[PDB]
Amino acid sequence: MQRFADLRDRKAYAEIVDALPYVKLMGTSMAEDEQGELRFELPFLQPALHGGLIGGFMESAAMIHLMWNRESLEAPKIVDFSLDYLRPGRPQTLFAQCEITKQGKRVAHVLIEAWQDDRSKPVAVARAHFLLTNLE
Amino acid sequence: MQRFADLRDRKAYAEIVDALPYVKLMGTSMAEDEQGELRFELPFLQPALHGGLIGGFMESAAMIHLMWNRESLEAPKIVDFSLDYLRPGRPQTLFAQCEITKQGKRVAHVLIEAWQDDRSKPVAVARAHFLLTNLE
Repeated sequence: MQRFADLRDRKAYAEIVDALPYVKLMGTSMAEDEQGELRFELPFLQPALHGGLIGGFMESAAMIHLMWNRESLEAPKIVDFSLDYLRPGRPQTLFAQCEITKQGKRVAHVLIEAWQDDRSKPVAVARAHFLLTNLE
Repeated sequence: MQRFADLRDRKAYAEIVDALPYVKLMGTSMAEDEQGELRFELPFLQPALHGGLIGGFMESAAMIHLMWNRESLEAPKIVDFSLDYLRPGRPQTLFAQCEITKQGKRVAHVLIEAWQDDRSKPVAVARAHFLLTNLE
């Protein structure tokens, strides 16, 4: 997975995901905002995903966010993941951004928010815990 | 989604999923056991899904289980979904089966267990709540 550290520094968003199944999951787009942690995009419309399920997307975003914000040693290990669907999705692109809440030496806690028009009224909010092997 | 009710009665497992992104998510297989609720299969090995993430799989299985066990009126709506990763996965095929716990008039509670060699020592267990429009 060395190519990762190589693709991060190169900001190769387009292909860094080309070879991960979240493009094979959706049409996720990916880039960075102003001083804000990594941000994701998905064309929430209908190539279609019925049921409006996004667990896979949310879960991988949280994983990617972690290894994008950390030492690309090995992929962190997920312990658990929870998701609440708050409101139906609209025919607008779906934005998502994660935040690392507590980050002890071996465990990182991630919060993922998915919204469209108002991040104050998110479409869904998720949370994930990962176990890390920080060589620190 | 009429074709669904048509594909259920026809037990067309192979293509019923051909047109849902959980084959585009993994190599999910699907069939039925003896008197036991629907059962799923995935070749848990590495076309690869690193991080061992399976949230998308688990979430869709629980959805599919619901509409397979219910009136194919419209797809049920998910409210929330939680997942715990209990043990690493082995180079064996991953089995998964859901069970409907409480099933009031408008809400169904689903439990999904994913295991390989011993369902007593599952790889992961999930839970999901759905809102239904049972015309009953």
